[PDB]
Amino acid sequence: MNIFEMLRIDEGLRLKIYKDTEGYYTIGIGHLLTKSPSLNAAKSELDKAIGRNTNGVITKDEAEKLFNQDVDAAVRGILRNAKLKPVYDSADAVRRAALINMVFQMGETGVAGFTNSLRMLQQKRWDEAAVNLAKSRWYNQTPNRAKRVITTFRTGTWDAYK
Ligand SMILES: [Cl-]
Ligand SMILES: [Cl-]
Repeated sequence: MNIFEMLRIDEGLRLKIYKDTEGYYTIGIGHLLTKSPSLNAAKSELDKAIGRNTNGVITKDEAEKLFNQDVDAAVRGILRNAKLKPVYDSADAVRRAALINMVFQMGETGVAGFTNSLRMLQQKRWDEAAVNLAKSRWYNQTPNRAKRVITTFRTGTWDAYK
């Protein structure tokens, strides 16, 4: 199992513009287009990301291509973050994956927010972290996804996703 297959599971794959759990215009494998309410704003951003006149519809390959960039960007965004980086370097491979997932979902910023959870992960206090991670709007809005991610942090294995 790796980050890609993990995020593909959590994010899905949709070839036509859609609105995410949050109501955001999305496409492909969890690619957020805009938080704007405008559909047009959406298709514009899409056209811009793809480099062609889409009419809100993309190919498989195109989704996978936005997918690689966005995983790249999430990683980059961890290794660039004074707060994240230390946690990520402290962790084992599986748990690095779980961190990336969160960062792909919620943004670097979003995650850098979890001060206490982070310190917890850094310390390798798995059970505690998991209960702190759980007291969050993230958990209460996307509980099954969240549970997947927290289990992964707890266990350091891919069970949740098998
Ligand atoms: Cl882009
Ligand atoms: Cl969920």
